[PDB]
Amino acid sequence: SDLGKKLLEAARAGQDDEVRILMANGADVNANDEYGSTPLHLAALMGHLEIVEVLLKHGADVNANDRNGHTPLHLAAIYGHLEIVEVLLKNGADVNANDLVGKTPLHLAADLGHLEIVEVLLKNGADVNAQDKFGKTAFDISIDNGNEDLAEILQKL
Ligand SMILES: [Ca+2]
Ligand SMILES: [Cl-]
Repeated sequence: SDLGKKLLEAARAGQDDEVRILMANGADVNANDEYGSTPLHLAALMGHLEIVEVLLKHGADVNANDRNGHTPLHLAAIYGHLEIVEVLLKNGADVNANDLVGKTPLHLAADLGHLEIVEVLLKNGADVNAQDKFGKTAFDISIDNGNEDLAEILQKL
């Protein structure tokens, strides 16, 4: 029986009770699939807050990269999952972690246009002037997208 594969599936699917049994049987909370996703990645992707919390207190790696370079915080940003963002920041996430195109969670939340997450990231240490691999800051992204409310927030001194 491959406990890690079952744990990945249970974390994605919101199966809290099965997550607990699998950990009780020794499942590796840092198991990964062929794309480098861990249970924390998938639980974050699906907005399963309680599973994220359980994985974190079991010691799951908070800043592990999947095959795109994304940490769980990148995924919480990209899709705009506010409560996930907040709990990862309280539990050791690297707010300025870069993916394979040089983007931080701030770049991803800015491209999404999620104002509240952008400000949570900034006020929890995001580098407002971080540049991705093609030289863009979050402000440049907001300009490119025409999101003037976001551009205002990003340029606030
Ligand atoms: Ca602060
Ligand atoms: Cl249980």
